This record gives sequence, structure tokens and C-alpha cells, in this order.
Amino acid sequence: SGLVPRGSHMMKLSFHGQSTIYLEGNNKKVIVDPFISNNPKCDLNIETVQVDYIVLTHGHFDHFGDVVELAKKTGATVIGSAEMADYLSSYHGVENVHGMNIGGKANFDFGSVKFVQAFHSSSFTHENGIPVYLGMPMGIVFEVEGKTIYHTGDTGLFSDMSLIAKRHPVDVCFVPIGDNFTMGIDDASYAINEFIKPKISVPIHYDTFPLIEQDPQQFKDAVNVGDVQILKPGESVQF
Amino acid sequence: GLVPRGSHMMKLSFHGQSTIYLEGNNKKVIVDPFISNNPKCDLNIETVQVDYIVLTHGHFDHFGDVVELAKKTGATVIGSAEMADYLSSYHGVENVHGMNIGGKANFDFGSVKFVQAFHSSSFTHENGIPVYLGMPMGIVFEVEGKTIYHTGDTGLFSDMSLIAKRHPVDVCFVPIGDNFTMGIDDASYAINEFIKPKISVPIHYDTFPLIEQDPQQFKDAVNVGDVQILKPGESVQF
Amino acid sequence: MMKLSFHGQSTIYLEGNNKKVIVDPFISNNPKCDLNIETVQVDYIVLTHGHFDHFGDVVELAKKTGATVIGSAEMADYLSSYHGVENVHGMNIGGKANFDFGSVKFVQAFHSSSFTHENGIPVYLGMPMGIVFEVEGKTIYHTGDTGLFSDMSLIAKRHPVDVCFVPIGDNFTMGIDDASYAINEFIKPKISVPIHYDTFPLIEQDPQQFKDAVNVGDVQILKPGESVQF
Ligand SMILES: Nc1ncnc2c1ncn2[C@@H]1O[C@@H]2COP(=O)(O)O[C@H]2[C@H]1O
Ligand SMILES: Nc1ncnc2c1ncn2[C@@H]1O[C@@H]2COP(=O)(O)O[C@H]2[C@H]1O
Ligand SMILES: Nc1ncnc2c1ncn2[C@@H]1O[C@@H]2COP(=O)(O)O[C@H]2[C@H]1O
Ligand SMILES: [Cl-]
Ligand SMILES: [Zn+2]
Ligand SMILES: [Zn+2]
Ligand SMILES: [Zn+2]
Ligand SMILES: [Zn+2]
Ligand SMILES: [Zn+2]
Ligand SMILES: [Zn+2]
Repeated sequence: SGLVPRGSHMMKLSFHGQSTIYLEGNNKKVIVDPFISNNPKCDLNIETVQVDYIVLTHGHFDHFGDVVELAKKTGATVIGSAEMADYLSSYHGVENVHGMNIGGKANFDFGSVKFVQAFHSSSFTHENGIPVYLGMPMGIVFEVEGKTIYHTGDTGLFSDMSLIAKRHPVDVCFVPIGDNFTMGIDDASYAINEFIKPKISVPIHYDTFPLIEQDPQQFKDAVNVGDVQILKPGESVQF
Repeated sequence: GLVPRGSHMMKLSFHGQSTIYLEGNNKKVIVDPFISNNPKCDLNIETVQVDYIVLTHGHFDHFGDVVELAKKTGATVIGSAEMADYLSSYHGVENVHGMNIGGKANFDFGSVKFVQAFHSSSFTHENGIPVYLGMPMGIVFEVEGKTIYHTGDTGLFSDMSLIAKRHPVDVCFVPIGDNFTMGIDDASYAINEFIKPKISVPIHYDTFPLIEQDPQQFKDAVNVGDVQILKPGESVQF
Repeated sequence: MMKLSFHGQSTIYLEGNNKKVIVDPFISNNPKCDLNIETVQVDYIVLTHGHFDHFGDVVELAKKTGATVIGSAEMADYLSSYHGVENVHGMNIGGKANFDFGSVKFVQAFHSSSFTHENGIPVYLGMPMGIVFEVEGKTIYHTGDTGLFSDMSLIAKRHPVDVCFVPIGDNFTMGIDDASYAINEFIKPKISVPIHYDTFPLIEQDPQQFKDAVNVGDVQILKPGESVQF
């Protein structure tokens, strides 16, 4: 316990399938949208994953994923909408939640989390077929170890992507390309070129299901600003 | 062995509230089928033929007869992921296709792209507890070379210009009823400043006393394209 | 002088043509609220959204005063059918209605809207909203609980604003930086009042940092019970 915490390195930021990202800030571990056990393309394993924090963009099954079991096993704090925190706390018995809402910023030991708007939906559907409403869907702006990371969440194209990116210039943007349920290739590449203009773009939310199969090279070819890193599950952003 | 019917003026009609009907590649599509409980609606649940039902949002005056119409016709119901789950799991609808805002899907009639809207989306059970059915939406269709923008139930928003610049619009269906949506002034502003379609059709008025409007005031206020004030049963003229 | 007062969190009160209006009546459960449920007089209750800290004492206040509750379709249906409130008027975003007090127009917001029943299952109550009032020749924009959005400029350009009530608490809404940007860049009202801070430890802020950051019009840091000075 007398050992000094591990010193600085290249910021750790990895993609794990669908909308799942993992990052470390000040030796704390953060995961977004942990769809691990039910995504066969996800390289993570809920028995071995180490996390201090879980952040949810919205409540759909392919983002909510293993949050309850993961939080209960790790003691991780779950960060989400006010509705998401009350649902996790009062319906699922998750002990450590932090409710926020759009535009809200919070400072944690790992860095900062700010929720931003998205155009999508947010619910988890129960056995009777009734969606449970879990707030407006959101994107995330992280400030971690000097890096600004914008995870758009599941979203359609919107011009305030430019307002988010102007007010919070972006090192890394994770942007969905799968179409049907989100932007496709054309809208995502327009989002990056016209509005966000990050240093690095990573396409997300494709191939997990047949309906959202896409060739991410068509995204790369359409992006004219910064660098595109087409990450396979398990791969880290190179800064 | 007969070849399917060949090409004609694109078939596109208005049926009261926000109900529109269109044909693409000999497939029949209805939006927001509020038929049996809208006495101003010219259609009849027992006779209307549809291959697809598209829902902009869950409110009773749009959801309407979707369950009984889908059951009779075998039509595919296209809507939000929440609307697809609810219809399929709670109501037993056989054929659903879930989507979400910004998603585009290709069907045998043409394409459906859902876009954003500012409103609400639920269906209220008897006990006063809404069933959440996603964010409200508009629709961009591409059918037989025509781009149709149905704005859904919505307030005015500047990204109407983004939608229209990215998908230049042949016909825009825009609500004018006020109280629950844009009224005359906001809808005409939407058309003049943001959407700039070839043809505008005002919708979502007169169905209930609270949303009675003179659509001529909308026509008078619009300075771009053509305005066609359609009565229930009337077709857009191209 | 038009009567317009702040009462803690996002609660405002105004009078138009002798009719009394309250927004987001979080009275009994806000120890900083100067009002008392048993003695507030109102003809109208307007709700930006369903959260406990806005919904507040709406059912009790409505049942006691006979006030008409103005909100989203979903809020009017829930209050009427679930809570048995006698007098509701359902509206939705972009809609305007004319009352004897003046007009109410709901506008967009970025937040959430529900009231949580037992077991952490929310009752959906629509999209969250702001309000544009026109009352005794004054345009009042209550942004509701919201994040920053550029259509704040569209709302303000189409409805030039005398008074803007804008949240600064952060975590659940805009903080100081985003609110002052909203006022300076988008809304540019005659008078800005910060709201939705200090009620709970998480949303404690110094409203003086908001006043210092605002370069347009006049900032009035109202304490609960104080009136806007025209
Ligand atoms: N609750 C759920 N749990 C697991 N898989 C689901 C659930 N809901 C939908 N899916 C699947 O997830 C897929 C995503 O979109 P598809 O249309 O490809 O088909 C969907 C279903 O097969
Ligand atoms: N769930 C519902 N089912 C049937 N009619 C409804 C429902 N909700 C509202 N209405 C009626 O539809 C009308 C819409 O406009 P009004 O608010 O004037 O009055 C409303 C009611 O008369
Ligand atoms: N439904 C509720 N009823 C009463 N208090 C609540 C409710 N929801 C949240 N709170 C409290 O309100 C506080 C708002 O700020 P905090 O997030 O710090 O902590 C929150 C809770 O302690
Ligand atoms: Cl915008
Ligand atoms: Zn989703
Ligand atoms: Zn998703
Ligand atoms: Zn509606
Ligand atoms: Zn409607
Ligand atoms: Zn709130
Ligand atoms: Zn609040």
C-alpha cells in the first residue's frame, strides 16, 4: 500500500464491439454501454472485466447489457440519467449510482463526464412487452488525461453536434454507422466532416446484428478530416 | 403471369389528421391510420388495402387502428424500436420492422428514413399511465423518384433545414392545428425558411374543435413552391 | 408593474389580468421555498416536466384551489385519469394557447420527463419543455430543465424575451458556463434570472459567477420570494 500509483502513459482507450468503449483515467477504469455476455463479437468477459465506473448512453438492451451483474460484482458506480439511476437503484438493487441529465457535467477521480443530447429512444422492454422509459437518449463528452472523447451514443444527425464539438473540441469521436437504428455511413461521415471535426474518428455500432452490417472502409473513405481508426473489438486508439 | 401495372403519376393522398396514403412499385403504404375514430376520415378499416403501416409516434390520433388494420391486411408496421416491441409483444402484431431516428430502410415500395421531431410519443392505457413508444419522429420517403417529408407532430426546429438540404423535398406534409403542434405562423415559417418543398400540404387541423384552423391562412403565408389544401380523399397533383 | 416572482428551484409565479399562475410548484418539499401549500392562491399551474422537483404539490394544490393544470398531453392524461385532477389543459411543444391571464407556448428542452412510482419504474410524461409566456406585454422564457441547444436562438428571435429564467445548477442541467453562453449567444433577454441551484448539495452554485459571465441585459439574482424589477 506504500507503492505510488502507476505514472502517466499514452491515454488508454479501447473499443469492444457495438457501442462499448473502455478507458482509464488516473488509474480508474471506465466502461460505456457494457453489452458483453450477449455480444459474441465482444472480446471482454464479465467474470474478468475490471471497472470502477459504468456510463450508459441510453437503456436499450444492446447498451444496458450486463450493467446490473457487472456493477454488483465490481461495486462500480453507474452513471446515467436520473431515470436510469432510480431504475438501477430501486428496481435492480444496484448500490452505487450517480444520476445526471443532459448538459450536466460531473467531476470524478478518473476525469469528467458530461451528457449531451441525442436523437434516438431510451427504454428497456419488460416481459409483458411494455417499455420502461429511462429518459432522453444521450451522448457523452469525457475529459480524461487531457483528451476530449465524444461518444455520440445512438443518434441521428443533428446540427448541435457542431455546438458540442465547438464548445468541447474533440480528440476522439465514436460515431455509429450501422444505419436502421442510427446514422448510416453517409450521415456519420457528414457528422464528422461538417460538425464534429475531431482529431480521430472510430466508427461503432455496426456488424453486431445482420440489419447493421456495414463496411467501415466506406466510412473511412468518406471522412476527409483528421484520422479514422477502424478498431476491431479489443483494439486501442493510437494517439 | 400478368406483368405488374406500369408507371403513372405518383399516387399520394391525404385522409384527415396526419393520415397519408401512397403507392410505390404497386405496394400500398399508410401513415398514422386514424380511420375508424376520425369521422372526417374518408377511409374504412374494412376496405382499406395496405402492405405497410408507418407510425410517426404513439398518440391515439396516429396509432389509431394499427393493431386491427395490421391483423386484417398482414401489413408490416414500421416504427421506433419501442413501437415494434410493444406491437409485437403486447398486441401480437405478426409483421413489424423496428427503426430509429436517422435510420433508413429499403423496402419493395421505396425507402423510409425516420427523422427527429419535438412532441411526445405514447399510447395511454385506461389507468392514465402512458406506454412510452420512443422519441416522436418525422418521415422522409423516397418513392417513385419523389421525396416526401411528413414532419410528424412537431414544433418548429432549425434542423428541419438540415433534413430538407440533405433530402430535397417534393412534398412536405406539415401540421398547422396549433395547441399540440405548430400553428399557422410556425408551419409557414418552417416551409418558407427551412424546408422549401416543391409542394406543401397542411395537415393536423379541424379534426377536434381545439385544432380548427383556416388552411387558406397557411397558404397565404407560404411564399415558396405550391400549397395544395387537400380535403380527406384528395390526391397530390404533380 | 407586472408581478413576476421566483420561489426556489424552478418555481415562478406571475399575475396576468388578475389571474395567478404558478410554474413547477415544488413548495412543501423545498425548505428554501417561501410559499406554503395551504395558503398559495393560483388559477393556473404550468408544468415544464414531470420530475419530483417540478411536479411537486401539483395534485394537492390543484384539488385545493380548483386551478387548471397546463402541460403535455401525457401530463394532462396522467393528472386527470390517474390522480383525478378536475381541470387540465393538454398541449405539446410548439403549441400556443390563449387564457384570460395571457398566452402560454411550450418549446423544446433537452432533459427527461417522468414521475417515479414504486420500484423505480418511471411514468413517462412526454418530452421535457420550456415555456414562453406573453403576460401584460412581457415575454417570459422559462427554459425548463435543459442542456444548451442552438434553437434557444430560434425561440428568442421569434419571441424576443423580456425575462429569461435559466438553470445554472449543473449535473442535471446547464451549469454556469453553458447558461451564461445561452444568455449571451442565443437568448439575449432584457433580464436574466438564474434558477435551479442550491436546492440540493449537488446543485449548489454561486449565482454571482453567472452574473459576472453575462454581458447582455440585466441579471437579477432573486432569492425565493423576490420579484423581478422592471
Ligand atoms: N431484448 C432483447 N434481447 C436480446 N436480443 C434482442 C432483444 N430485442 C431484440 N433483440 C435482437 O437484437 C437485434 C437487433 O436488431 P435486428 O433487427 O437485427 O434484430 C434484433 C433481435 O434479433
Ligand atoms: N385516448 C383517447 N381516446 C379517444 N379520444 C381521445 C383520447 N384522448 C383524447 N381524446 C379526444 O381527442 C381530443 C383531442 O383534442 P381536445 O384536447 O380538444 O379533446 C380530446 C378528446 O376529446
Ligand atoms: N423522488 C424523490 N423524492 C425525494 N427526494 C428525491 C427523489 N429523487 C431524488 N431525490 C433526492 O434529491 C436529490 C437531488 O440531488 P442529489 O443528486 O445530490 O440527490 C438527490 C436525492 O437525495
Ligand atoms: Cl439546431
Ligand atoms: Zn439504441
Ligand atoms: Zn444501439
Ligand atoms: Zn401527437
Ligand atoms: Zn396528433
Ligand atoms: Zn428535471
Ligand atoms: Zn429539476
